Amino acid sequence: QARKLVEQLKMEANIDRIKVSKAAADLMAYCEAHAKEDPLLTPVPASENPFR
Amino acid sequence: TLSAEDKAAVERSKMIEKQLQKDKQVYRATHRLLLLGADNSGKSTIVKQMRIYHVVKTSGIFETKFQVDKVNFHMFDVGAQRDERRKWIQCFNDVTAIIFVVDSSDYNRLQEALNDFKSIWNNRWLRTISVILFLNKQDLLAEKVLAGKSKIEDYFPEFARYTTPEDATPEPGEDPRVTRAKYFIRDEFLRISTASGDGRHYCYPHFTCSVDTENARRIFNDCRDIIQRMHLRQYELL
Amino acid sequence: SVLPPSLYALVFTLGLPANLLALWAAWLQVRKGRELGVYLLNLSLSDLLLICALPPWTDYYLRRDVWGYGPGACRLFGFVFYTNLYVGAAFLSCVSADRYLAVAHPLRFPGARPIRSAAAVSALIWMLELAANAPPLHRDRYNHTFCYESYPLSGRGAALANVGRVLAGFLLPWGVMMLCYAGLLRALRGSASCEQRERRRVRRLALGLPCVALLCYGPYHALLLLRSLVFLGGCALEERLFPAYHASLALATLNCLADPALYCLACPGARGEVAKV
Amino acid sequence: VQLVESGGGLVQPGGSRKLSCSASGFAFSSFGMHWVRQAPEKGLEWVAYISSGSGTIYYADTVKGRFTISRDDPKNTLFLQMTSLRSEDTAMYYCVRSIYYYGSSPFDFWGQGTTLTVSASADIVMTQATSSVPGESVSISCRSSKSLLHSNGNTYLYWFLQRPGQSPQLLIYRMSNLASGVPDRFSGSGSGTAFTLTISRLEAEDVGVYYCMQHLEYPLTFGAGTKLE
Amino acid sequence: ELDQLRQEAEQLKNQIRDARKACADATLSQITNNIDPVGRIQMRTRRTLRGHLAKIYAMHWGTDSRLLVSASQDGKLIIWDSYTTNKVHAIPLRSSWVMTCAYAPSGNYVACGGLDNICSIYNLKTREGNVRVSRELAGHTGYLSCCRFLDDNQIVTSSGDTTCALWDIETGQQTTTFTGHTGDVMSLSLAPDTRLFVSGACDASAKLWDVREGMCRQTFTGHESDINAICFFPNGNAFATGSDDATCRLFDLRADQELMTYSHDNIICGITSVSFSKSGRLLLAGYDDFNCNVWDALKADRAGVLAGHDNRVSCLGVTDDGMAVATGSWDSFLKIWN
Repeated sequence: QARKLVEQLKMEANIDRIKVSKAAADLMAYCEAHAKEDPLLTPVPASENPFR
Repeated sequence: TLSAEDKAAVERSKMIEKQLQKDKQVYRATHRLLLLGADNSGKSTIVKQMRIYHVVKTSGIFETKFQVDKVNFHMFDVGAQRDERRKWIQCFNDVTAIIFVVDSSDYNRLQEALNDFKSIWNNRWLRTISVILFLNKQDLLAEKVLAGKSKIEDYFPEFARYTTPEDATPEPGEDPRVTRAKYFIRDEFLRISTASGDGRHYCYPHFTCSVDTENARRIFNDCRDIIQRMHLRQYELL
Repeated sequence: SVLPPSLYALVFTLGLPANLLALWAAWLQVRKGRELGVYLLNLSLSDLLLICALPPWTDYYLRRDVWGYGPGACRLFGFVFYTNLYVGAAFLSCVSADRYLAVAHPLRFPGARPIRSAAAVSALIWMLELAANAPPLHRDRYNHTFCYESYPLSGRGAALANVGRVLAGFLLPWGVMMLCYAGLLRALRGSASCEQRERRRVRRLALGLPCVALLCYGPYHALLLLRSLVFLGGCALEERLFPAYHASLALATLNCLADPALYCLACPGARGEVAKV
Repeated sequence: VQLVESGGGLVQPGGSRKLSCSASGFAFSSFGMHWVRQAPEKGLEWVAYISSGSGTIYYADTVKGRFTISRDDPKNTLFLQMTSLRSEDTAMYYCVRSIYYYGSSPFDFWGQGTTLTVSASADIVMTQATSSVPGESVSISCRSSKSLLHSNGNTYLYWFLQRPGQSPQLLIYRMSNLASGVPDRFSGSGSGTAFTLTISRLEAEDVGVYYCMQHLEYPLTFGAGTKLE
Repeated sequence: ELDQLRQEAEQLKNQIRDARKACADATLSQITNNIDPVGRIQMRTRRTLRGHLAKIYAMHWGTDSRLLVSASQDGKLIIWDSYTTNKVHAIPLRSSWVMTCAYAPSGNYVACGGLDNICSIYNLKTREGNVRVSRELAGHTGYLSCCRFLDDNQIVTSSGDTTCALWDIETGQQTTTFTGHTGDVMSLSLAPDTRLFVSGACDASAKLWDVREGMCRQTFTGHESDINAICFFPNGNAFATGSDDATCRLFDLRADQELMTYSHDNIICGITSVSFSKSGRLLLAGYDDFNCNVWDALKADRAGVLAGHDNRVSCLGVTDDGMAVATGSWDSFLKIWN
């Protein structure tokens, strides 16, 4: 059990981690780019929503 | 307004609702029970006896049907689940009662049984759920006490100062020592029950054996009492 | 002649808001599928009908008993008043029976979507009470033209309406409540669960609501039954027994304000709904 | 799935006869059913419709009082009772199955049919092209008196391909959806009033008569249809 | 040696923590504070879906954004037409203790599972008019807590025993098994490309799995108690977890850390369902306190509340076009929001 956990941790540790600032920029870009296609952010006028 | 195909779809939905209403009639008339206990505890014998008297390799739950006085009961015991219980126990917070079958003739794993019953009683989702505990293997307990090979005072030192309650009622009539021991075990369970009961749910003790054929009647009476207290709460009577 | 209008002014001002709140509590109770909800709804409805029919009676009294509002449009007000007077007791009986069946036999009641059968029984009560009050909807000395009254009684061939109303509008529902709550207490006896602190509370509740109902609907039917039974000196008896009978209705109207208190303020959930209002 | 119907024979005028439709291989009770007839030398004509659970029964204006339709769910059979059989009733009565929910395909299956012989308003009229039209492409077209587009967004236009042999089989429902089993060559088009059915590659099995149908409102008018040879 | 292996594991965990700390230079909130807040969000109930007998544990939106499958403890799957509130199907189950359900991306099948340890798959589009069980998948030792369709033939299930499994539907045998957890596995979420998926377990750890390789690529240990719900950001590079410690958490696969925690002092109940919006700006989380909350994923402030349920919210799901949000609770009512 210990050997398998050690091998799994070794395999997981051998990955490349980017700066968290790049991730922050990526989430900002995704959220801001798709602003219009989000009826929860911007309430669509009551002529296109099927639940009006 | 809406097209004829929409009329037919609405009629289909109404037929589905009619089926759901019949299913509701079947569902409301049945009381669900959750069976619990350890491996040594004879819950398997109890469920086998109930199945015989009244009414798949890695399956995770076993379902049992029995009916007393034209009242339907489903009793469920889990087969393949792990030792962890804190997650799948949340599915059983609307059952009528929890049947906790316990071995009282062990004297060694009995503290573990008290810990398990304490965990069940104090569970945040198992509140307002009355627990029916079956103090199983009474004849083994009487035989073991009369033999005298093993004592209880060593496992529970509080037995030394313990005395038989004035309400003890041994119906057949036997040695008072076995009665004192069995009522001591029952009183430990009832102390755990009454420590934090708060009046939301009750605990129904029973000295029974897996061979007994009156277990279904005991479950029916306890469930009737539970439903009566629930109805008194619901109908704004208390 | 100040008393019955004064009490009426109080019954309106307090019951009508409280009866609207009880109406909302009963509807939010029945929104979850409570059988008692429809009976409570209908009892509150009858209370609102009494409350809305009272304002004509206030002026009627204040007119020293001669109607001033209507030439002949008083049959409607007498009809609503008396029909509500009977329907309230009928639905009190229904609530008591529902509680009795819920407590005595918890494993066999309700049996199939109780809202449907309960609404059927409620509509049947409404229809039967209206059709029994239908045959119910002069002046003698000076400014005495009471609406629909018979001093003295029309005759033994027609005075039996009061006897029929006394037996089949008070005695039967009240006896049903008697038996039902007595059975409820008798069924509560074996409960291993509830201590004395709950049995005695249920004893106050189930032997205190019928007492209020009797206190509110006893004098009126007592006077009516006495009058009709004797009529089956009549002049002097009518002279003496008039001014107390006409003030017994002031006590009868107190039931439409007492019922919300004993059926909404008693239940904690209805108090929570009131705090939501 | 299959639909077998029988009870067709020569009937004297003024008599009464009962057509039965025995169904097997599908959930009968969840399917509403229709009767669709065609005269020996004419196109299809809708007769009657009974809904699932018998809660909705319709008849055509020409058969309003003469015929009655009833179903036997325990027996898994459908009956059509005929009264006052005139001479204009000699037709090929078909037994049609249809279900209605979001995304369902009504009229998807047809029975074999029965042959009946008798001895001697403001509805959407659907008009077809001339009834005379391998490896090529054909563009059978149709026109509607009233717009078939609904405020929902579904235009209830149906396409039926009847071989010179067996009964019609559904090709396209709601002018754009290919039925189950139909090859991808078939496609439907339109704009609300005029609609066109296109086959991108004719084969030997594509020969037959193309019938259209509307389902916006009862009665279910069909139209003459077009023939491909 | 066992002691040497344990020492090496501890040293490697310390090295991983040090690398994670080094890779973190500025917190997500500190960088995102310079963006205008979304403000208050006004969402209201448009439809209410009555018909379920008992408490509802599961719910999954259709890919057409109009059909909806719901699973309740009474033992039924109901397919609702969300626009008209009609019932399309009523699927009775062999096991009443069903507590997961999925709707196939094609729309031809629905899956469900629960305490029966079996993942049953139903064929919605048959030649007959009824819905019938396609196949029943056996092999899990614990209860099945979540199931998700990759396609019409591949499904991924998580179970009570510490193991996730990838299944072939044509052949009932498990194509691949995923082991490595140490507690009950509760939730699961497939990637937009359906190549990776995460599992949240009772070990307070979330693992990013490889569907084809069959090995755990990454592990995330930030919570203080068991994880109840998990779902990907629509970007596909991040996911959010809701736990019993009353806090939501946003992890990032590429950073392999924790970005934000969505917690409030007043909330003490644990989250039971998590789902994002299409832009990922709204993180909608169900809670045990009878009400669902709406969080801003970029500022970690509670923008709105969906409070209309008479008991705790168990399931939550946002439609593919983002036009609505469905919410199911233990009061046996589904509510469509907008």
